Amino acid sequence: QGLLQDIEKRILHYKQLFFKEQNEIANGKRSMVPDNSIPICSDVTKLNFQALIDAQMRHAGKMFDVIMMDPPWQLSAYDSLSDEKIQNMPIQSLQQDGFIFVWAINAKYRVTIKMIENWGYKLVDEITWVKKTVNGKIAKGHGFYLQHAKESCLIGVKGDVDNGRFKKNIASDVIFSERRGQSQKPEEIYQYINQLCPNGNYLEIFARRNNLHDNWVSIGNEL
Amino acid sequence: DNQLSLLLKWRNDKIPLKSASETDNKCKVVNVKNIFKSDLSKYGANLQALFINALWKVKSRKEKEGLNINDLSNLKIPLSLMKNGILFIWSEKEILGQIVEIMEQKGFTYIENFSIMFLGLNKCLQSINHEKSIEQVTQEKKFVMNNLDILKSTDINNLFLRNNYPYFKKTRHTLLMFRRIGLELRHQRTSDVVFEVTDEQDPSKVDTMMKEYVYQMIETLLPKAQFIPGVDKHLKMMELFASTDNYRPGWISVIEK
Amino acid sequence: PLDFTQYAKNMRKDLSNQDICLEDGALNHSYFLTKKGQYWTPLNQKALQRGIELFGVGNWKEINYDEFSGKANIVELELRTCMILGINDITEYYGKKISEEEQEEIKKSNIAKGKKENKLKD
Amino acid sequence: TLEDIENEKFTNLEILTHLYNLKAEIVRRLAE
Ligand SMILES: C[S@+](CC[C@H](N)C(=O)[O-])C[C@H]1O[C@@H](n2cnc3c(N)ncnc32)[C@H](O)[C@@H]1O
Repeated sequence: QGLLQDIEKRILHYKQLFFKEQNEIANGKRSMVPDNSIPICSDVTKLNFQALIDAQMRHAGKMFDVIMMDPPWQLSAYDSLSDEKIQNMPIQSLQQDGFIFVWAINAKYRVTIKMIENWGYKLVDEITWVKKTVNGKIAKGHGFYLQHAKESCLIGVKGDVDNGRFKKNIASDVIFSERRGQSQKPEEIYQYINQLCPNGNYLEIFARRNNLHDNWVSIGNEL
Repeated sequence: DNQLSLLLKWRNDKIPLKSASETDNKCKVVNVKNIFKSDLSKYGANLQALFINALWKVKSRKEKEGLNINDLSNLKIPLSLMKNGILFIWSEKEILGQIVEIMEQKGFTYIENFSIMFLGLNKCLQSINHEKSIEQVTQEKKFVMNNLDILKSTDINNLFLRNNYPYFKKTRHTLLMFRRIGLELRHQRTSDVVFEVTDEQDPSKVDTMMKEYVYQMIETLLPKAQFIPGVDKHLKMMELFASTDNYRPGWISVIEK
Repeated sequence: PLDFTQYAKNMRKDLSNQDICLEDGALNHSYFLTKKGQYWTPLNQKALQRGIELFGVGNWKEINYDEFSGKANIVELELRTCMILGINDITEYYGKKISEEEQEEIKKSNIAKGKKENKLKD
Repeated sequence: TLEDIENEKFTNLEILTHLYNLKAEIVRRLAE
């Protein structure tokens, strides 16, 4: 029948495209993922954090300067974790002198403040990301008392943090940028971190493949 | 482009500054040497709202005066005073955690947040062209709002305000909301984000026509705490650290004097 | 340390998968050019060649039973066999046991057809 | 539902997201 013939022709076309793509890859076709990025695939509960710490001492000689977290809260995601499991993370060992960037939702603002306190940090700052549209207007949202049009990145700090590698009074606490793919943080957060800590060691937890950047150690199930 | 015709539209809409009401049954004015040291259980009972117009004394605000965060702890809010209602309070960046912990140790649960995005007026004036008093700043803001189609080509990130702060530059001012459960709320009618053109000397001291925005937000969030004449024999909204000149109808104004 | 190329190489050698890092410590860009869980490893290629020499082209049901690759995609199996043989039409090459190809060289050097994508055309 | 198979952008291997099973669908539909 005709549909079989059309399917066969489309199969041949996509086969030729497939074969060209793997020929190009075998030739040495580079990827969108930058070099000098250290991706780690694991589960953070089952992760052997001592091995990661020992490797970081062996190569870099000192622990991470900025830690960013976008925890999988029990609000709906499809891969959530309990608040006590996230609290049980050995975050106190991964860092001694530096910043932590935790993206908190409104429902988890208070528990985020509590965990940042328990981990040994002091809440000193907070960056608001105001969502823009393609037209340049404010993107609306949903809430209980008010409409939500922003997201919060609570910023704690512990230990000696002004030691010649962090920069003070750098960039605004507001990011007015367009909404990219779902749950994807704006790209300007990495530029702000670069302004805060130039060419340092950074660790990001619960990472996806779109979060891979130069000099960033990333830990995630899909990454 | 900027779309500032839509981000600053509330400043040309049907929001005028409201004229104060004299001492009558519609408003009540109380003069107290200190709210943080006095018993508020007698000035009003069953308060459906409690806005604390607190200006805080922090390191960010340099060479200024204001309240102190340690003095909020010993502010008694008896249950008879305050059974069901929302408490509103201005927050700095240094004291947000202290505010939330102190309010949790009293019976109030954090529910929401409200921030003001600040655009500088000097930048807007310079883009338009190619110690100030309050009336002078008012007429400058009117001038900016008039020629609102000359700076339309400018990049909005170039007009934002960038005040000095130890970690990231200050561009917003936030109002925290806490709730105590023992309200007939109206839910989603105001966004968490509002844009304002402001003078750079002290943006924390919100002026009129924006304080009016906050009053309208609070009074549309709580459409049953309005003082209808004759129907209600007691006021249901209390605003601490009031302005000695403008007594908003339907509120209890407490002025430190 | 002040060398992020070598630092990244060493960290990827010690803490990253073998499918994410090369032997010398370089990023395996083929891994990141495909969706996760669909990367064809050199172990899979070796297992495919071993199955071909064991059983032949034939049908691919047996190779998916003894599970040389760990229950991989069978479509990738009858697609990546064409790359080694050099012809996108293996219907006439059915059920043949081959250890050394001896066919890719002769069938990739036909000037009459289009030698596009390092492959002869039907 | 023929055109929707490729409208979404996939990786090079996944682009046959149903031609994998359409490879046997054609055989079964030719059988009967
Ligand atoms: C809520 S985070 C948001 C994703 C990312 N932060 C972004 O901006 O796109 C979701 C990611 O967390 C990761 N994740 C979930 N559970 C994890 C776990 N137990 N250990 C490590 N990563 C996990 C998953 O891989 C998932 O991609």
